[PDB]
Amino acid sequence: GTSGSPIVNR
Amino acid sequence: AGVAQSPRYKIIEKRQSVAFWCNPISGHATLYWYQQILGQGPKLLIQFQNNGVVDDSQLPKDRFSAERLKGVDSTLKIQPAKLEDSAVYLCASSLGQGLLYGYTFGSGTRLTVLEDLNKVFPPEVAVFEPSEAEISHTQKATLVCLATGFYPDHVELSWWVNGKEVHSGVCTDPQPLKEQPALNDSRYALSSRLRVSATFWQNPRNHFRCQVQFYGLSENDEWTQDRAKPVTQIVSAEAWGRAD
Amino acid sequence: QPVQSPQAVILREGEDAIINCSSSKALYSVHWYRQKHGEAPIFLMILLKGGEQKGHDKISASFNEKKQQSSLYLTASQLSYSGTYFCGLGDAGNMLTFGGGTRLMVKPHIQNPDPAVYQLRDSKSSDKSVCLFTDFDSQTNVSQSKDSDVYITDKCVLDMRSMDFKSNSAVAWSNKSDFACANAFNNSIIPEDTFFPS
Amino acid sequence: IQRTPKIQVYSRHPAENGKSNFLNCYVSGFHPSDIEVDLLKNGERIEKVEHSDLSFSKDWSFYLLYYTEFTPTEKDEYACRVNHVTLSQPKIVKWDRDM
Amino acid sequence: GSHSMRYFYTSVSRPGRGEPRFIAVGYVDDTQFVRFDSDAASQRMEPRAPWIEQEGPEYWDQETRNVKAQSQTDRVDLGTLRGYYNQSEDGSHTIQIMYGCDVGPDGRFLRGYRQDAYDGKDYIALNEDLRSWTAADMAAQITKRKWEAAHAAEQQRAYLEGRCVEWLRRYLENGKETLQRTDPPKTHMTHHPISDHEATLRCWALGFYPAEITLTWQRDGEDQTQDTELVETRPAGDGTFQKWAAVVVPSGEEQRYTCHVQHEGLPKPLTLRW
Repeated sequence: GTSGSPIVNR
Repeated sequence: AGVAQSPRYKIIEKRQSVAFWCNPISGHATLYWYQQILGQGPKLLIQFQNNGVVDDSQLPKDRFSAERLKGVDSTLKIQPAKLEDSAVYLCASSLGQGLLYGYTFGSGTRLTVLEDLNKVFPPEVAVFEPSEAEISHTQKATLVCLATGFYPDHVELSWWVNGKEVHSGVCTDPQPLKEQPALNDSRYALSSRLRVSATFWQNPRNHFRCQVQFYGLSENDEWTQDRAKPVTQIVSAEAWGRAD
Repeated sequence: QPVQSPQAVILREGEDAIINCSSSKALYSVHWYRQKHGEAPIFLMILLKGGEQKGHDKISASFNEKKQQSSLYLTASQLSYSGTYFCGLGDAGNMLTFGGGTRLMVKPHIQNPDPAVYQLRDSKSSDKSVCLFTDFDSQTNVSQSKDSDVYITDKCVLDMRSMDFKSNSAVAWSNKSDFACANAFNNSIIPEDTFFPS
Repeated sequence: IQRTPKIQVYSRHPAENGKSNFLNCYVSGFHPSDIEVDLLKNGERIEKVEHSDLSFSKDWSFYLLYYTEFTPTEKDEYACRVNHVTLSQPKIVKWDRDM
Repeated sequence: GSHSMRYFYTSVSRPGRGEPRFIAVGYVDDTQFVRFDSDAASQRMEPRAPWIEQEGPEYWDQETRNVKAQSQTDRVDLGTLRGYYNQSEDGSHTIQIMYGCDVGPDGRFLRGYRQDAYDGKDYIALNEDLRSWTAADMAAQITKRKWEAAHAAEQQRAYLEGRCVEWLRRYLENGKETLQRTDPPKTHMTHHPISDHEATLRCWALGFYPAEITLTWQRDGEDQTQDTELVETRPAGDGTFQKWAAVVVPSGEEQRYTCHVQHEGLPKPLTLRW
């Protein structure tokens, strides 16, 4: 199961 | 700065188009569009991660569409609008996804889809001076405001004392009542009371103004009625302090 | 998707209120929002596995990973606590799914109650004057006019602050010639301490 | 900086003449991801070639597996034609039944 | 023995050819189970291993959400890094993300991983503590500070130590027959004379799982580094792997050389001799 948190701009 | 949303209110006719704008918190990667029918829980429509779509499953693709082309501000369109679409269109923003991040909602766009524009009416605002039986028995004096015969429920009632807005000793009805309770398209009525000391009302150099901000039609809406177009306007009622 | 309970609650100022939110599947994050008269939902707290027990001003909240439930604790309720609270739910990406909601009503405690009806003077351009029923106890409920040509508003609460005076009030008016005070509000549960002038 | 692909032409099972099998071309250790890989039967491009989903190693270098169903014959000569930015001309690696 | 779940994401910009391409791949040790391609018609997280196909619509819905979100973040991140490194619009660039967790035979958490690379070189990495980042340059330092403000490490730790291991333990149960089998290598030796005085000895290991193998060449006890040639473990294409190791020996000295084969599925370490 993939990560959904954190998905923030780098 | 906060989440910006234009317009605050919008009246549209059954089968016409509508557009809602939203500017998220500067920097925030995620943007959400929620539809809140009446007082119920907001229902998700679309999610945006930067310039593109994460989930559009909840969007009725038949009428609804939303874009966020440069990944900043977003626009939600309804074409054509159905009566069912009368709701508050909430826009949320977050830095990204997200488990520690809470949403920041904008004020929303209150939409009312109508069967006919001729049903739109502005309010008639009248202020009411306190009773002399009240100043004698009770130590205080209360002024009653009454906005009548408006359609739809797109009013903001505010009290103004000496050019300053008042929130203390102020109480506006949470829900407006129908003048003809049977009809769903019935014109509304709403009251708000302002209570002050009996001495305050006795002083003649004190102004008591009741401001009602009505959200109606635009210059671009076609009007053919004998009465003037019920445009977005402020309708006031005022009374000066009396020692009488 | 999350089950918010109860749907509505009415309580006196200073009473405790406990509102909970349940999930069928395992939790990620539980969001809690407050909403007023056509206002934007204002974010309160966010709970997850890190913790679990959070708070906003005088309200506290719980997150029970095992029970798949979260609760909002409103101890010693203030008049400012009304009205609608929303439980929102996780998602692996934090995509929120709101609960049904909870309409909270905080009725004030009136120290010196003396029910009285008054006739307010017209400012200038009006056919008939308005009637006002005020300073009644939060237990007494105002009834709507069974006659469609008379309009009676629901009970509303004032907060004077520069006196620490709080009072309940209801407005009534009619264009009808056969309309006067005392007979206007007589339909509702009227007490014995009521004042009717003549 | 860019990395040159490492090529491997081999069969799934030990090659037996006139018996159905699979011909592989494992391309690894390359950067960028953009690669052209063709499998050949007697100098001619095979069209029924399938490739693996793009993945990468610990050192970030890419790897792919191109493959086709084939029947090895003594007369037939099978090879792999890999083209990259690190290669001026397409590199041909011949299949050897003992490598 | 030990198991791991890895996720590999690739983003390649294409100047004047359209928007960048995102490729996502999921693995349970050496077996691929999921796939995502931004250029594919489906625009959905697709199954690749049989044992993952049993997952409901809600599973594929969340997995598509997360990858679409990362896909979208990278599209912006490619131009942002192009900014930091002062590079023109004309030129293809790559962003690679590698993340996952390790568990032991007991199925207990071992390590969490999160690494990022720009143009095949290290950009930002989450340290073993899962509390801090390691920036490889002044550009990656800009990201570090942004991710420090965003509380990324704390959120990364929550997943890598929590849901990652829960999902991996779940995959091991559902795919028991294929993921937890230890297929030993079918070993054999070949002799190829390259000269009259020189010969090539090759040691093969075939149809083995996992891909972790050891092929060592020896001569009268000692190890052989000089004239020892090894190919990297290659996929057979049917879930198994292949590998060979060769050594050029002087003709007649073939019985002096031995090949030691080491594998998880092999009960005792095999020794092969010509």
